[PDB]
Amino acid sequence: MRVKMHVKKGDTVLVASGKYKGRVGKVKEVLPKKYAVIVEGVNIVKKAVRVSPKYPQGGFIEKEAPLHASKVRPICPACGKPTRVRKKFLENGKKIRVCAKCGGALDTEE
Amino acid sequence: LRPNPGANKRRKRVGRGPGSGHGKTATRGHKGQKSRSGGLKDPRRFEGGRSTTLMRLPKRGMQGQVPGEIKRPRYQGVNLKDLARFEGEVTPELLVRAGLLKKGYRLKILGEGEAKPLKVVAHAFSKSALEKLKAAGGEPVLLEA
RNA sequence: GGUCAAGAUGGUAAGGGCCCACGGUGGAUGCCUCGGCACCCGAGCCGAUGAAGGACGUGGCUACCUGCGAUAAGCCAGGGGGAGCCGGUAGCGGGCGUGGAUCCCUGGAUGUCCGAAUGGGGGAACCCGGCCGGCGGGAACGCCGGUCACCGCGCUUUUGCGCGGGGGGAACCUGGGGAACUGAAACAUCUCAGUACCCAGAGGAGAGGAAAGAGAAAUCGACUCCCUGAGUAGCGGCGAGCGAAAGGGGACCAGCCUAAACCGUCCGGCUUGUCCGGGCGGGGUCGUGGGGCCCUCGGACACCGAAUCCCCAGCCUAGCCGAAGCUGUUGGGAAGCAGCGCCAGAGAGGGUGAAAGCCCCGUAGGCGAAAGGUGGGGGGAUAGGUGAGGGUACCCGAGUACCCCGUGGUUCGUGGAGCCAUGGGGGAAUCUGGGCGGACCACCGCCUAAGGCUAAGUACUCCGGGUGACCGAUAGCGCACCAGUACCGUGAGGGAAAGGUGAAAAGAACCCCGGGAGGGGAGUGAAAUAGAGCCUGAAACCGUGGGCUUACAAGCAGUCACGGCCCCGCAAGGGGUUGUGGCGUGCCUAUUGAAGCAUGAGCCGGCGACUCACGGUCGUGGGCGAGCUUAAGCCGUUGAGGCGGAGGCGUAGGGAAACCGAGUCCGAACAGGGCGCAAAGUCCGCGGCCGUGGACCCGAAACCGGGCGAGCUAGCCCUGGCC
RNA sequence: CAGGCGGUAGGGGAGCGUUCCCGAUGCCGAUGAAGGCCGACCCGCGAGGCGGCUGGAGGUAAGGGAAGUGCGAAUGCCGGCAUGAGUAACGAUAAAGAGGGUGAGAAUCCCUCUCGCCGUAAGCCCAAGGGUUCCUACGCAAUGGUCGUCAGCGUAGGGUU
RNA sequence: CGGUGAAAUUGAACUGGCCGUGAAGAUGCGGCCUACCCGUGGCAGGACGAAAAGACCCCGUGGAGCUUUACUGCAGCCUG
Repeated sequence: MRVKMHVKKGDTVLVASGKYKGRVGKVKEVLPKKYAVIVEGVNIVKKAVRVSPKYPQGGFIEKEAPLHASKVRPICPACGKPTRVRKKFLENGKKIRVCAKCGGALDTEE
Repeated sequence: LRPNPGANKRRKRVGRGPGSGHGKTATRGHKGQKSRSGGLKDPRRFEGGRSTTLMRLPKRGMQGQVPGEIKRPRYQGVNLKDLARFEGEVTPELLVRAGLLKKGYRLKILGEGEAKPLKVVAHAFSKSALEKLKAAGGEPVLLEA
C-alpha cells in the first residue's frame, strides 16, 4: 500500500472479509491501494433525480477498501509474489511465482 | 529486578513546597523571590577588612624554590621501602608526591619514631635527619646544576 | 338527631428550599496525529545566463492551496518504471496511454511585469525614450525582438572593446563605533564590558597561522580548539569584584614565500656616459644569509593551499530482492481463543474493520544499481620550485625602531608598571646589526621585527537524516495545516483561533407539519444518546417530571437530638426529607489585634510558582586509605564498556620571609601561640544547605540603543480660493 | 509502667496518590484499555479494592528509578456561564392617517390618495476619498440596533469605452 | 401592551429596630421590642454605596523635571 502495489485488474481472494469469494478487481489505485473487487456495495438510494431513473437509487456500489485480500492465485490461492531471474534478453517478468504460478500473461486472461 | 538502594541513599530530602497541609517556606517579606539577599556575610566582612596586615604578595608571577615536600621515614620503614636507596625518583607510590601542592619538588626527612633521618641520597633531610641517617646506616648525597 | 359555648388540631402554593429522574447550552478531556521542540551526523553558499523575494496570469468549465508564465493541470532530451494518470475536487463535460502512459531524477527552452535594475523616470510590480530587424493601413502608430546604468577594475594613449562588483542570506565570523541599568544594599573610580545595539565586509567558515616567541633547563620549538594549568600568579574607593600566561595531558601536524641593487639584461628615461624609472630574472633570507671574484662543485626520486588531469567519481532522486501457515473458532469484526504446519546473518515499526515473525510494508537480511552535478582518498602523470664548499675590503625586507607626552591592549584601574599597539614632535641602524628575559645599569641568553600565501583539527545553524526516564492539542514553534493570515496601529509594529463523523461513506432516495429551517417515520448499522461540527463528550447555568418540605416567621450556616413523612429493607435496620428544640461570627492574606465595616473572594473548568549548572558545604548510603578520574584514542541495533595516568584533594606543619621541619616563629627568650597529637581520607551517590548565575513566582517610576511617524499638532516654505 | 499527644512561623520523621524510565511488556483486554457516571467492603489519611452504568481502545506495574505535579486562592492566566433585567436603552419632538396591492407573514415593501419638515437646505454640481458597488433576476437562515416577502444584505449574470 | 434585549459590583446570604457589644460607629455575637407569603411604582439613609490597590501622607541609602557659583566631567570660549 504505497507508491508501489499488489495485483492490478487481477483476480483474487478475500481472507478476513465477509465474502472470500474472489473475483474481478475492476480498478486499483497507486497510493491509496483503493481497489474495487466488485464484491460488496449498496445503492446510495440516489438523488431522487432523473440523473438515475427519474425514480432513482444507484445500484453498482463497489469501492473496495481493506488490504487483507490474498492477491494472485495460480493453481495456488494465497501466495506472495516472486520477482525475476530474467532468463531472456531484457527480462523483468516480475510475474507471480510461488507454489502454483500466475503472471497475468498478456494472453487468454489478464 | 530487586536490589533497591540498600539503607537510605535514594532521595532523602527533596522536600517539595512547605508543609503537607499548609506551606510558605521561611520568614517575612525580607526574603522574597528576587530575594537572594545580604549573601555570605555583612558585619563578618567588616571583620574581614578589620585589620592592617603584614602579608604582602606584590606585583608579580615568578618565584624561586627550595622544594618543601613533607616525606616520612615512618611510612618508609614501617612498610613501603628499601632501607638505603629510594630517591625522589622512586617515591611515586610514596604518598609524599602523590597528592597536591608540589608532587615533584623535594622529599624531606620527617625523621620521627626510632631513628629520624634518610639513608638514601637526595635533598631534604632534617638535621635530626643527617644524624639518625648516620645512625640507621645511610649513604646520602646532594649534587646541583 | 338538632341548636349553642368552649378547646385542640388539618389539608389547601403564586414561588421558593434539600433530594432523584430525565434533557439542553459549555467543553473538561482519555486517547489520538501528515506538528513542534532537543541532541547528534549529514549538509553549507544565492545573484545580473538580472537571484533571494513578490505583482498581475493559466489550468474546458476554477475566488482559493499547487505548479508553471505567455510555448503557464506544463514542451525537450537522457537517467528511472510498472502498468495506470489529467495536482489538493471527488462534479461536470471530455481524455492519454503496455508501438516503458502517472510519475521519481539530471540536465533542457522560452522563461510576463516588479525587485540590486542600471537605457530614462517613477508614488516598484507602471508610464517614457534614442539603434538594426520585422509586420501592418506605408509616413506618423504600435507590438515581438535584439537593444543603450553606474562603479572601480587592467588592456591598444585611439576599441574606450574586453573584465570586476555590486544584490542577498536564520547563526556562526573579523574589524569598524559603541550604552544605562543591576552590583559595589548610596555612588561619582569601579560595574555589567567590549556585553546589547548602528555599521563595513571576506565565507562557507572565516580567525589566527613559521617566532625581534616562549623560558631559563646550556630547553623548547607555527597557528587554532579541548582538558589542566590556581580562580592561584594577581588587577583594585586592594572594596563588588575581576582573574592570566609557559608548561602538561589531547587533537591536529606543509610549510611556503616577495622589494629587498648586486648581477646582468633591458626599455623609458632625464639628459648621456656611470641617477631614477619600470619589465626578465639569479637574489627572489624559514630558524639567516644573498650577491660579485678565486678553487672543491654538480651528470635520475619532492610534491603543492585547487598548480593539474583521469579515474573506483560519496551522493543527488529514481532500485531490488527479500524468510514461513492455513482449518477452525467466539465475533459486524478478527491479525484474536483453539488446532495443528512455518521463518529466521532480517521479533526495529507502522500499515490490513478489536493486540500477525509466517497478513499490508521493496525494513530491519543482505544486496542495489546510472551516460549528468560534486574529490578527500589511492595512484599515476602533469613536478613551479625547490635540494652542495670554503675564500674575500662590502652593498642588498620594508617609509618611524627608537625616545618626550597624549591613549589602546594585557590578569594591570595609574602605579617602581614591562612587551605589542598608535595620536601628536623628535627622528636611524645592514648580521660588532637591532627589540626582546631583569624600571633601570653592568651580564649571559633570546629572536631575528617596520611585506606577502593557504590549507588541517574548536564555532555556527537556513536546509537533509536520524535518536529522545523531550510534548499531546490552553505544552509543545505562537504556528499540526488555505496562523505570521484574521484582526489594532500612521508607519514602525502586534499578532488569535479551529485538530478527530465512521471501520469503510453506505453520510441519508422516500413518505408525512412546515416559507424555511427543522421535526415523526423508512432505510444505515453492530451504535447514530457514532449523525456533519457530528469521538470521549464531566463541572457551571437554564430547563420537563417525581419525593420530602413551606404563610405568626427572625438564621452563613449548620448541626446534636428527636418526632412526622416517603424509600431498600428479613429484621437488624440502613437511606432522603425535614417541624420542635440546644448550642454555633463564614474562610482566606497581612495582623498586639478581625465578624469583618480591612481584605482577597463573581460561578464552573484547564493553566498557576523553591529548579538547573557548576563551585562548594555538612550530613549520611556505598568503594579502597593513598582514593578517584577529566581532554582523548579505540569497540561500539543492543550500539557492550574498556582502556586514556597533564591532575586535585590528602600524606607535618611553623613563618611576612630567609627558611626549619615534626618541629617551630618571638626571642636571648627556656615564657606564649600555630601544634605533635596521623586517630588515614579519598571517591561515587542522596540529601539539609550558600556563591554565581533572573534561583519560591508575576509586580513599578524609569535609564540606555536603534528605528517609527507634520493626513498627530505648531510652526516655517510654495501655491490657488474666500470673505 | 510510664505518658506525653492544642499548637502557624520553623526544624526532624513517616506515608499519598500523580504522568513517564526498567518496566527484566506478566501480561490485562471487544465477556473493554482509558476517562467518565453512581455505591452503607479497604485506609489512622493522601488513597484503596470491589459492585453496578458509560465508553472505544488502551493500559500497565510486583520491585525500584525519573520528575514542568497534585494547588480557594495571587482585583491571576484562557475559555465558558451567570447578574442586575426581561427594568435602562434604539442615535435627534422634521408627526403622520387611509385605500387597494404582493406576500407563508407585511406598523415597519409597492402604487395611489389625505398630511407635516426641509428649500438655502435635509439643493443639485465638481473634486476627495471609498473602492464595491450600480442595474436586472432570483433568496433571507446572518445583517440592520425586533420587524421585514426591504437593502447599500446573499447568489448569479450584465454594467462604465 | 408588543418586537428587542445589554452594562460595572459582588462569598455565599434567606440580611428589623433596638440598647449593647466587638478592632472601639454591626442585620449576621448578647439580652430584648415588632414583624406573615410575594411584587410594581416611587423616596434616597445605611450595607462605609460603586468607581480607581489616595495624586493627603509617611515611609522606599525609589524615579524623574528645573534650579543654584552642592560633587565630578562634557560642551564652547580664552589661553603658554
